[PDB]
Amino acid sequence: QPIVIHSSKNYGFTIRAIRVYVGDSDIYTVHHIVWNVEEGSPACQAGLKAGDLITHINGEPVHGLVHTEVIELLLKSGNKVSITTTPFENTETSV
Amino acid sequence: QPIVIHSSKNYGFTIRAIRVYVGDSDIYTVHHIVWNVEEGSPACQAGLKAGDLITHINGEPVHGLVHTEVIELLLKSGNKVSITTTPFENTETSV
Repeated sequence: QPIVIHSSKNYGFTIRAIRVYVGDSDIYTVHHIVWNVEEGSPACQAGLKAGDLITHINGEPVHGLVHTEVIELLLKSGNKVSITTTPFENTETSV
Repeated sequence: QPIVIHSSKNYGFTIRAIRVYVGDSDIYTVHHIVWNVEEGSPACQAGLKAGDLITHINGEPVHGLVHTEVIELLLKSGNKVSITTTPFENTETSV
């Protein structure tokens, strides 16, 4: 962390907005997930993985940003981009 | 596959429903994620992996089922439950 991707075109991945619901409730949290990583791509080489939640692009937090805003961050990045990711699973400890 | 869990009355895992949206649209698909697996439980013993998605319960597909319906499939199950899972893998056939 972060994942550094060097491009010569594209980075080679797609992202999707998700909602994660708790139990049977209507309450959710909003995230951006790496949906697919093309094999042989800079993103694939760099170790970016499908299912990874993105928290930052080039150090900028994606919290509160809508899908198109995140895409825009990736597009203006140009040739090299840094992506901070976190596991998509429970990371907390109960006592 | 599938994961075979040998319970007694708790399997030892938590599930969440997630919505994955297409682009900037309001269209989504639903996925049932293994959110947490309790150490030292039947689910842990069975090798159920947090972060993976449930596709079948005792051979029955979960497409089109909401959270409470997936719960019911698990409750109606006996001591042993077979769960089919898949990781996030959205690789396309590109030529």
